[PDB]
Amino acid sequence: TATLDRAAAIERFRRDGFANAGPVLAPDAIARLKAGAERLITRFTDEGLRSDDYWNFPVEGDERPVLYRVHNLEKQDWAPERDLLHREELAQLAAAFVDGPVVPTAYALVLKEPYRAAEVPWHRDRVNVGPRTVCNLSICLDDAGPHNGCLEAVPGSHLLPDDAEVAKVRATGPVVPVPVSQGDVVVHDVRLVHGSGPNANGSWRRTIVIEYADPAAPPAP
Ligand code: NI
Repeated sequence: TATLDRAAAIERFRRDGFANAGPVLAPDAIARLKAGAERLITRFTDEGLRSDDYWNFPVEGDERPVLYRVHNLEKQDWAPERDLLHREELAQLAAAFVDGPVVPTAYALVLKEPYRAAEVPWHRDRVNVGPRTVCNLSICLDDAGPHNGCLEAVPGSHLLPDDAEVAKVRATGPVVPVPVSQGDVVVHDVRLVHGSGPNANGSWRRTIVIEYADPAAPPAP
């Protein structure tokens, strides 16, 4: 029953604030991104690198800390795979969804370690811009679903006023997960109320999040 429907996906972005747009880059490109990502991750996990851009929380006792983000991803040492961040299809996808020219404003690798991943608390990425003005492209380097720690969102919430309290919005709902296959690109409005659950299961969830913005938009506060 599956389909590929870019126009409907843009419509769902406009209406619900998020959409899975399916594959954007050739599978081989996704594969290299994944490899680059893992090389970034193993430095933390296996070789013991600790830096400001490697966001982690500590666990009680024996455990090594849990890595959940690599910040400033475009600055990190992982050329030549890093160059793939700047494939033209990505910004063109974002420009289409948001219906105007865009410039990337932030690059991150977000991560669910196997077994130990925490949730990401509900939030809105930005509210100092109008709806359909700044979006995040989530390039999924893994299969992700509900009990894996995939993205969850409240449909329509990107349209709520700036002063909307995220907790009343989450408690209201509805809350809908966003299942993805490796290669999928999810695009969501920065105003969207969204989070992700914990990863208690044994798989990674690795995602490259790039923020694209109307160049006339004020910067992140
Ligand atoms: Ni977010």
